[PDB]
Amino acid sequence: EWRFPKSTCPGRSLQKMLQLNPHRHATAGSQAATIPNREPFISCSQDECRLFTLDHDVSTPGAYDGITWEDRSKRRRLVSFPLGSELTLDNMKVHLSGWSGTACHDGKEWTYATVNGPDNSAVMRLKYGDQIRGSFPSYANNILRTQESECVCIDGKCYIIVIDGPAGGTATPKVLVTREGEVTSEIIVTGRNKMGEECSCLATNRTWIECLCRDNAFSAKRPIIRIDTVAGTARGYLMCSDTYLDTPRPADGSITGSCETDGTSGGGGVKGAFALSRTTEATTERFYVRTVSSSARSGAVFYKTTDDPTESNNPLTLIGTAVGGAIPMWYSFSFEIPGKVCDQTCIGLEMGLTMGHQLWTSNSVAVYCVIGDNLDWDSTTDVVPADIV
Amino acid sequence: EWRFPKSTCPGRSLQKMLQLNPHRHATAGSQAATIPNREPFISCSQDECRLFTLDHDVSTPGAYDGITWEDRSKRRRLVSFPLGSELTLDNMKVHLSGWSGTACHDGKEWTYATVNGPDNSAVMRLKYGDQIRGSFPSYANNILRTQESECVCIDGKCYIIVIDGPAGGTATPKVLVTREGEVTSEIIVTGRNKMGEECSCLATNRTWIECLCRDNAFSAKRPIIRIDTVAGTARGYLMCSDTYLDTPRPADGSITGSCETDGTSGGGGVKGAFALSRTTEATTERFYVRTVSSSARSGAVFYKTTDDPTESNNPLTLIGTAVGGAIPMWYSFSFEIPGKVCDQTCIGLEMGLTMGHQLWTSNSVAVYCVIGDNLDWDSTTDVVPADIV
Amino acid sequence: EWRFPKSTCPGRSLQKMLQLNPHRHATAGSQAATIPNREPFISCSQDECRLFTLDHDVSTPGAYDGITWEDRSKRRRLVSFPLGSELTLDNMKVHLSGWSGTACHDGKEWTYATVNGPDNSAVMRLKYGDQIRGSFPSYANNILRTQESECVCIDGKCYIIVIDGPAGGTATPKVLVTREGEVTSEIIVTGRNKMGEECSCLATNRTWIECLCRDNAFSAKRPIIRIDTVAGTARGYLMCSDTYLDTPRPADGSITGSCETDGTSGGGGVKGAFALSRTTEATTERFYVRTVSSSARSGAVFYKTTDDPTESNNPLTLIGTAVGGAIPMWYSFSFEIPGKVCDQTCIGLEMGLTMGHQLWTSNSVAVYCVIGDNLDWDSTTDVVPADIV
Amino acid sequence: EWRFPKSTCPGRSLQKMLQLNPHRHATAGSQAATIPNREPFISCSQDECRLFTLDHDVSTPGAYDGITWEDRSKRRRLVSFPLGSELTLDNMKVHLSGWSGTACHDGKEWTYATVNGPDNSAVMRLKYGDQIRGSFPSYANNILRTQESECVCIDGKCYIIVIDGPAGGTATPKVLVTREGEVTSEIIVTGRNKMGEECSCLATNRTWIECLCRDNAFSAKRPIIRIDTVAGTARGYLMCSDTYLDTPRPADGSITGSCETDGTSGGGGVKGAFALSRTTEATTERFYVRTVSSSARSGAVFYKTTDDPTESNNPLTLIGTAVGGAIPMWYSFSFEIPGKVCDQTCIGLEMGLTMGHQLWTSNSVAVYCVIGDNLDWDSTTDVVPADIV
Ligand SMILES: CCC(CC)O[C@@H]1C=C(C(=O)O)C[C@H](N)[C@H]1NC(C)=O
Ligand SMILES: CCC(CC)O[C@@H]1C=C(C(=O)O)C[C@H](N)[C@H]1NC(C)=O
Ligand SMILES: CCC(CC)O[C@@H]1C=C(C(=O)O)C[C@H](N)[C@H]1NC(C)=O
Ligand SMILES: CCC(CC)O[C@@H]1C=C(C(=O)O)C[C@H](N)[C@H]1NC(C)=O
Ligand SMILES: *[C@@H]1O[C@H](CO)[C@@H](O)[C@H](O)[C@H]1NC(C)=O
Ligand SMILES: *[C@@H]1O[C@H](CO)[C@@H](O)[C@H](O)[C@H]1NC(C)=O
Ligand SMILES: *[C@@H]1O[C@H](CO)[C@@H](O)[C@H](O)[C@H]1NC(C)=O
Ligand SMILES: *[C@@H]1O[C@H](CO)[C@@H](O)[C@H](O)[C@H]1NC(C)=O
Ligand SMILES: [Ca+2]
Ligand SMILES: [Ca+2]
Ligand SMILES: [Ca+2]
Ligand SMILES: [Ca+2]
Repeated sequence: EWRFPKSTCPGRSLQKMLQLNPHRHATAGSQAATIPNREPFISCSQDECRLFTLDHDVSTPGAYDGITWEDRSKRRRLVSFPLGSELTLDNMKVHLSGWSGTACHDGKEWTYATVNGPDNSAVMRLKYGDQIRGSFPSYANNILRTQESECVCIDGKCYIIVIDGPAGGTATPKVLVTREGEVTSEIIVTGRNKMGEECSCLATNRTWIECLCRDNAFSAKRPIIRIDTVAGTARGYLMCSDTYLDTPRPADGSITGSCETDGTSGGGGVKGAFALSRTTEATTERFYVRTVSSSARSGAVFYKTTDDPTESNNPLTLIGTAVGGAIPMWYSFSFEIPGKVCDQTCIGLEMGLTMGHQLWTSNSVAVYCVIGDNLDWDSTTDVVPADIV
Repeated sequence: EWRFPKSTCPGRSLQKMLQLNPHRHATAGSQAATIPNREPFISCSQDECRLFTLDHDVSTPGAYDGITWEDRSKRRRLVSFPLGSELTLDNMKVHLSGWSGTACHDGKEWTYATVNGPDNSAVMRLKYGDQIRGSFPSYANNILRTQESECVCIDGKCYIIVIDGPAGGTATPKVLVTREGEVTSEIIVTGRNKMGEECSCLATNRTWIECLCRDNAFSAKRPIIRIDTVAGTARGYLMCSDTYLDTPRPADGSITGSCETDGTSGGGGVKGAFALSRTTEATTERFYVRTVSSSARSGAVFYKTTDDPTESNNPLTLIGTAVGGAIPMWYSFSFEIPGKVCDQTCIGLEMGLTMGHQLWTSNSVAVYCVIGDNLDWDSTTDVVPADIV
Repeated sequence: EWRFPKSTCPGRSLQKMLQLNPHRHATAGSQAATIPNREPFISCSQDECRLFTLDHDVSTPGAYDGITWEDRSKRRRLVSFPLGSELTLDNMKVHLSGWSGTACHDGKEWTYATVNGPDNSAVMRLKYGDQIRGSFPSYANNILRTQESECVCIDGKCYIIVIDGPAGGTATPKVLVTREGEVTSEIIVTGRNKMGEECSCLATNRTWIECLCRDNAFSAKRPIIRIDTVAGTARGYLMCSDTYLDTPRPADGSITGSCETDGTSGGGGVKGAFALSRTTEATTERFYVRTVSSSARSGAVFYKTTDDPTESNNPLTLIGTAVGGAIPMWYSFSFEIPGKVCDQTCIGLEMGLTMGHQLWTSNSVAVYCVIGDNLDWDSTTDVVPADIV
Repeated sequence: EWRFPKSTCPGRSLQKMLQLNPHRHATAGSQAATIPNREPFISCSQDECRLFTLDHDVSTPGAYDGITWEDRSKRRRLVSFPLGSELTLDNMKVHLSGWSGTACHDGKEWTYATVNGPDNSAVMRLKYGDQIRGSFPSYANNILRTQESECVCIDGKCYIIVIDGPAGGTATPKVLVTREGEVTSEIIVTGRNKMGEECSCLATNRTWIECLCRDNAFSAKRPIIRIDTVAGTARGYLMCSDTYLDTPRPADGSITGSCETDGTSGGGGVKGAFALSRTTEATTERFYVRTVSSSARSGAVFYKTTDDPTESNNPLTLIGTAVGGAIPMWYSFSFEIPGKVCDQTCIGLEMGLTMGHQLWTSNSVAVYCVIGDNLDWDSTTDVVPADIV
């Protein structure tokens, strides 16, 4: 029946699965209608995986594709592609209009959710199968917004992180609990709860969820939100490791104070991601990514730890460079592939492609999953935005 | 087994689902074969929803796409796309040749119906699955024609509204009752029955249907046809609300007389639509659309009422503007999404795109469904027909 | 289990289903890779219908599409499209290389068959599902060739007409009996058996098949082959009606002599087709097509009769003009749509498109099926080959 | 449940199934995004066959397609197409990044495997369904690499040949045994085991596998590896026939010595293939291919034998020329089509297309299967690389 977390498939590192690179096909002479997009992620049912992303109602090449830098507009939609299909117009499936997205399969049907509307009164609508079953209005009237990666479903209920409020100040996230797309309750995030953008969430065992988020205002440490789905409680933490995962960030270990001390810098940030190994009882290893550069969104480096990330300031253990530091690397996202015998968690990388400020913007997506003992290879795009017609 | 009406999913307003906008991809440099079309609608089975429309045997860009303003020709066909697939040549599925269309799923198979033939002796053919099972010839020999939106199936029988006769005078609609596509009986529409074009029909409870139509000759009030599927009877009414829903129309409340008084103006019109909330026993709320302009097909405004629309002259209650008044808005259509637990009704909007009189003509389709408490956002196309190559 | 003939759905005429016209999309500015083809036909399983045709390993527009006039080459393949999908490169499915084709579904799997090889030693291969299960070599070493329309399967065995020998002289057809694609026996055609090209075959009741063929050497009357699948016998006849169905042909009734008298002319011909109404016991009405012109492949006119076509010289009864005489019309083909309650037979029309002798050549396909009481409308292409780029 | 080898369908020769030729559609004026590729092969489940190949993250025509000569890069991926779909961007499905590939279906799910990484530390990852279940690191740190044709699954375990080491010297192959994509054991290849590139493997009966490989360093005779899946043993042999199957090669029979004598030449080679007839007990006939030219990769000639190829020096028996000697012919690959009643083995031919050294490179694929009594026809491409835009 319902999807629930299983022990994960054996693995001790991150190794490459595949890469999608639609705009390799958008050069002079090419014959493809490619889909420029941002905020991609992957979510899976037991039958298939899908690449979800937020489009701009346009293909590249084409006259209208100059709007693809925009965050929010009446053009953007949550769309998806079977995982492994390239991102072309005929392969695209439109789910919901809107400009911030999430999706997750509960074992029976897809829940899709986007936020639509003006900045001061946006509305999240949740589609379950083909019907809009849920609606959740803005509570702080300042850009209601959600994860830009998959939500998590356990035992017929799905858990979605939303936030509303100033991106440069205190903004309190909430956990929405859904059943067939209907919002049946809201869980208050206690503890360290003054920020939490764009959370990447994974089950840590049979009944708990852990989310790795972005503090866009206060800290280069990433917020962590843990959800107890049985008690229906959630608590916020600050990631304690000296290996700070956000971008921009100061030098490792240089934030003086306790785990939950913000640090002097902290403005700005980027969506981050993790993967894990777990039994039905507990998570046994975590895998993290951050940029190569401490100031710019470039490169991707993988790390791992067996420590509890909310309590230990120990540096993370280096796995290696997944994307060279000369290569733009923007968002990363967590996702899980469910299996009949074991589950597998993965990290996806938004390798950004752009012609510059307020010009054409899209990406290539590279996927790494928990398997093996060492990193196998780094990824490139070999797309020069100047060559895109 | 058979499809039948269930109580609807909770909702008190109309909120956006998605939008399809194929000709965003028909600009200079684009690589897409887009399908120009008119009279679109949506119909759903328990397995999927589909966007149906009447094409012109041509894609845009292309040399032959200048015929897309035409109402009737030997080129047009009823075609469809999985809902959410963009309207491109490879995504298209052709069902029947013809120039007026309807379709509906009875729980087992699709019934598709079009009218084909010359104006003075056209024939409706009804396809059930892959076979043509039904045929219904013109009875007034003056452009036999049908709904341009989905028909309604209850307990294995489907109900289709057809009309035949002068578009500028008295033309009597008929209800066709079909079983596996075969026309097994005709129901005479009694009462106010001298007009009734392009009806949008929804079940109002377990056994009754209500259709909101266009009086192209006599009144700015919309005809309403109610069908009792158990008794096998149908009766025509005139919508009584001071908030007249057709275009063109006089000022609200200015038609002097009883509910069924036509009014002085009334020539012309546009296909209209409604949505509803219902139990198994009764409809509890209705949602309506009309243009912003009282004279031109521009804009879309949503309204609601808990009154019986055939008896109450009360103004409808404003929900808000779904399409700004500067934006062409032509047909709207009702449709229903069936669910395992509850059904959901929706309104689709044909946002018209054209280069002018007897020039290239098509649309973008925006979908709003019954959910939530307030309208979330208005829709735009951001397509300039001059940019279409 | 196995497919078998049922009584047909009620109908007394031929009315249009749909039309496919891929090269409407092959004009200046268009964005489609259309598939030029010849010898199209349709065959259906209980799950779907498919348009089969013989391609040339090329799309239009394109530099290599000038070979599309050729009958036989190492380029041609039997390919197919879901019925209603337009004939584009991405929608195409390749089944077998070869230059003469047939296919038919037995209730469990598709049998596909083509002839491949040089003119003097060609080989029919039969594919059952995904495997090549059958092989049948040339027996007269002079262009082994088959129906260019669907074969017929009854009770797990399929029946395929092949011929081999001079196209301008005596060439004896054979009936191949297949089981899971393996040729398990050959049935000798007795009686009037000196010709029989490109047969269109339909079941006439639960256990018999009737094929309407082309005599390319001797007569403007069409050969008819009847197969008794229980006895495993087949006999050839000459169609006796004064309404001669081949092209070219003399004036109606002008062939002096008995039913099987050839007549003075008879050289050349075109593939023809019929449809029918039947019970489980007997065929009750037949529907026929021929060109408008008695000398050129132009136009299509439908006729009907309740007489036995092998014995009665009565003229056929006019139904009407399906394709105007100014419009090229080449092959026609019979096919059957199986249903859960009743079966339906249809005629497809190859509306030919060409730039001239040994230049680009393809078609549009129009489908008419047995339903209703009168012909609804004629078909056009509105494709000017000069406009194809 | 699990896939296992059945007796093969009756057949005594090789006859053509079909051909895929995507770059016929990559000429001036064409509208297709074709996928240039190398190292193609086919593998089948009981539900469908698929054409697998290694792409270059690019379509033709397009600015980036000049890298398609490369063996190994961060661009290449194992991709596939339903067998019979042409090789276009929208039809493509990406499975794994990497630059050497294999795949095989065990009756329940696909196992896909590629090697990814730098030459000195590459890693094979094995994907089972949607999850990466297996990982196998380089053991000789010199281009770990695999078959470039399908692996073989028997009774829930799959068998994959890998090799690692110098391509111009001794390199020891290993048999990987997988279960749901996890590498559960390695089988040591005993006997003549100093080489064995790019093996084409088929079951020879219910429990044994035979692989025909390429010795790139020592001999124009092809290595043969036999696997006993019950004992879990594998042994290497040298093909003994005077009809040497590799390219380049000396004159037939001119290698003096025993079966396992290398011969004086032997440097270089090409992937080869075979097909067979078998019962559940034993293989009864084998079918082989080699080039027409003894020095260049051109043409394809089929042969057959009933001798044991590891012990008999008898010349093989000529079947005939499948690809003329003037036509480039590069890799060939074995594959099997499973059936409900019988299995069928086939040979695929990579008919190479290239603009020259370190320029655009791809292919057409022709398929021949075991059926009939004589070769039916040879294959051509009719693609001139100079015409590709
Ligand atoms: C609105 C604040 C939010 C901070 C997490 O901005 C995000 C930053 C983005 C970024 O830093 O690249 C892109 C996101 N599209 C944007 N989200 C929305 C809903 O606009
Ligand atoms: C024929 C009268 C009918 C009035 C409802 O005209 C409709 C008006 C149209 C319109 O007002 O835009 C477009 C419809 N395509 C047309 N229907 C047909 C069958 O031609
Ligand atoms: C070979 C004789 C046969 C007469 C029925 O020619 C057919 C005539 C054709 C025609 O008259 O248009 C086209 C067919 N493609 C051709 N068949 C083959 C196999 O070449
Ligand atoms: C690396 C040695 C191997 C010899 C079998 O080279 C192969 C030769 C090739 C060839 O001879 O055409 C092409 C293969 N793409 C290549 N394989 C890899 C993994 O690069
Ligand atoms: C999951 O982990 C949480 C946190 O440690 C723990 O409280 C809970 O009991 C665990 N659940 C199970 C089923 O072991
Ligand atoms: C549906 O509504 C009609 C009209 O009010 C009513 O007559 C009928 O009884 C209702 N049906 C059911 C099943 O309640
Ligand atoms: C079908 O028709 C043939 C020819 O008239 C006849 O001999 C046969 O008995 C019929 N079959 C059945 C099942 O009635
Ligand atoms: C398959 O062949 C091998 C080699 O000859 C033989 O040892 C084995 O017994 C055979 N298997 C079966 C099931 O006959
Ligand atoms: Ca930060
Ligand atoms: Ca009116
Ligand atoms: Ca003739
Ligand atoms: Ca060699």
